[PDB]
Amino acid sequence: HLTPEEKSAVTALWGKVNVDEVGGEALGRLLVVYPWTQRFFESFGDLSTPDAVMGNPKVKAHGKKVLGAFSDGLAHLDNLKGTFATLSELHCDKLHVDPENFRLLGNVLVCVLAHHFGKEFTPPVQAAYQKVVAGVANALAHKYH
Amino acid sequence: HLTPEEKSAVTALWGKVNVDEVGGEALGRLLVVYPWTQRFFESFGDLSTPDAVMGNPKVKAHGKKVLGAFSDGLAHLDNLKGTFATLSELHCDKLHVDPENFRLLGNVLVCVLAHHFGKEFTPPVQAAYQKVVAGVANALAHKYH
Amino acid sequence: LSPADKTNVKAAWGKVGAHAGEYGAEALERMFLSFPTTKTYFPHFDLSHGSAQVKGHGKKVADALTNAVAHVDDMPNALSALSDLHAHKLRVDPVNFKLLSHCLLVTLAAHLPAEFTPAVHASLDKFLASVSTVLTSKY
Amino acid sequence: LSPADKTNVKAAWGKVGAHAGEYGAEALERMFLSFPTTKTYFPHFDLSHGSAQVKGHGKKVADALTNAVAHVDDMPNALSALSDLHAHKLRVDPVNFKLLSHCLLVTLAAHLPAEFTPAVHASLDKFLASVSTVLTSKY
Ligand code: HEM
Ligand code: HEM
Ligand code: HEM
Ligand code: HEM
Repeated sequence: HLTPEEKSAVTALWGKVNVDEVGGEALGRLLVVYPWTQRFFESFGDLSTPDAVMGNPKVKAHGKKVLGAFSDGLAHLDNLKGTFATLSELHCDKLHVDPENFRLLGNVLVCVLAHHFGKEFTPPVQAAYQKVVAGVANALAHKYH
Repeated sequence: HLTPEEKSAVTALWGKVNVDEVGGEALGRLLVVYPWTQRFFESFGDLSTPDAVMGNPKVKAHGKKVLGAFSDGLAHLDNLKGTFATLSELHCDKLHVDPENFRLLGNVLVCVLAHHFGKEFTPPVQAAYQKVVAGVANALAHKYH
Repeated sequence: LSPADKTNVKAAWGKVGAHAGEYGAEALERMFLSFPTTKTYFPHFDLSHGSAQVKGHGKKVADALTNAVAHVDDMPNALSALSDLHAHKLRVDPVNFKLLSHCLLVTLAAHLPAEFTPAVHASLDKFLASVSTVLTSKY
Repeated sequence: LSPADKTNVKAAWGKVGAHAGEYGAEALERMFLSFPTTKTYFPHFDLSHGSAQVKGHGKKVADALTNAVAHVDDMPNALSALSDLHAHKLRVDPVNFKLLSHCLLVTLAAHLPAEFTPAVHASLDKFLASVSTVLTSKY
């Protein structure tokens, strides 16, 4: 449900996103701010301190994978439901992740983008990205529907 | 999805349900338990006390309409998305009702059915009706998707 | 939580009586049947119908709720160990507390038809909501 | 909350400084753009960009948040009048409070990049959620 202007703004801002650290930051901040989500990552090592979470190589690598999935969803904005079918089955039929955590992660990603880009992250850019992350969460929660 | 046994149980419990009092009780109980939902029914008159809510003819008739919509959805369990398209447009574009209130009302209806049917409202029957009301809420919130 | 709400909850839970453990077991069974994703928090449990482990856990939950009714004005202090357990050791998603509250309300409605007036329904709903916030307050 | 949370929130809001009204107006504009269903609560408002009405409302919200920061240990008493207005007269759906809290956090992240560490982020999330619970405790 993105206008061409919204799609262009989203693409332009995503072009400057560091794909090596943004996903790790988003996932680590999710773990710190919503600590019940740490239940799903018990094999990631020590997550007791925010510094330990943000310094965790496994958290960084998984954030890289999640950011790659987000970029894949951004490349196909008109087929999010079909892009995230396998990931939806993995998250729902195997991990039992509540779909509200998808929205939580999307909002954490929006906060990380704001923290990185500052005044470049204008309210219209944020609105376009909110549409994007809401669509991604809805597509990822399709098995629950 | 509902198995044939769950569908049979749901239909059997539905025939017993009164079509003139259950929906009004569910709408009234929603208005009492979640009083921010009264913001959508300002033209319904006095709603200050629970007795005033449950004695409201407008609340009774509107609950009758909602129960009829639920019955229509039950007769078309495999086409919930197409059954509630016009109602979804009415609730989202015209009234801006948050989709959380749909699940709230479905849960209040489940509580009303339990209160009316007692020991006959077994946990399997409740699970089938939870699937039914979740499907109805998802169909009514589809226009936000 | 208003004093009328406290009176309503106290009357309803007193009328529940000695069936508290049975009601807790039924609420847990309803939660497991309606929302099977909540079953993952009990991996070592035998979660079949009539299970002794489910019966004992339902008794424990019912005694906790009876204590909370006895301590409405002191819920954070009365439920401190339970809140620590649920928030730190178990890391229960806060949505499952809503699910269990709904199943408890359904059990109460099904077993106490006369007591489940709309006012009692609202009072019990907000009592269970407050119990859930206390149990999730250590996040 | 926590003493460390209180210190983090106090530091972040103090370094917000005299721009708090601008921050609140920007957060309200972000909420109106991202979640247009929130605009139904302001039907007699001019909700265009650069609107003086939104500027004044953002200033009011920012002053309320500054008062809440100053009275972190007595927030329910400091925010009693506001909680009555939000729940009885306005009847704001409690999801909108989460929406406004998210937009406030986004404004803070965009304007204080150096201070938006994960720990400060968690502290601010806890603070804003506590303000939202205080404002939604009078239904
Ligand atoms: C909201 C958007 C999300 C996206 C796009 C996403 C994406 C991904 C990706 C790409 C993988 C890699 C799977 C593989 O390598 O085979 C994965 C796995 C995983 N995700 Fe997510 N994720 C999201 C949200 C979440 C949330 C919120 C949680 C937990 C609270 C979560 C928990 C997990 C876990 C535990 C795995 C490991 C499972 C496995 O690899 O077998 N995910 N996700
Ligand atoms: C969850 C299942 C629901 C169903 C099946 C349902 C069904 C209906 C029906 C059949 C109508 C009548 C429309 C007409 O006469 O043209 C209606 C109207 C309305 N509904 Fe719902 N409803 C649901 C939930 C809700 C909730 C939770 C709210 C508010 C919190 C709400 C607010 C309204 C309002 C304000 C109207 C008046 C609009 C009109 O009469 O045209 N509905 N709904
Ligand atoms: C009103 C809500 C709740 C109450 C009063 C409650 C109460 C209790 C009590 C009394 C115990 C045992 C404590 C002990 O043995 O020392 C317990 C343990 C436990 N609770 Fe809850 N609880 C509630 C909600 C939940 C929910 C919603 C879940 C999960 C969806 C949950 C999962 C557990 C688990 C996994 C245990 C550990 C039991 C075991 O491993 O043997 N609780 N709870
Ligand atoms: C942290 C959250 C919030 C704070 C601190 C806050 C604060 C305030 C303040 C200080 C006022 C002015 C009261 C007065 O002038 O006497 C107000 C009014 C109002 N608020 Fe909020 N508010 C919050 C959340 C919300 C949300 C989420 C909504 C709607 C989505 C909302 C809708 C309104 C409305 C409609 C008014 C009336 C304004 C007018 O009539 O001029 N508030 N709020």
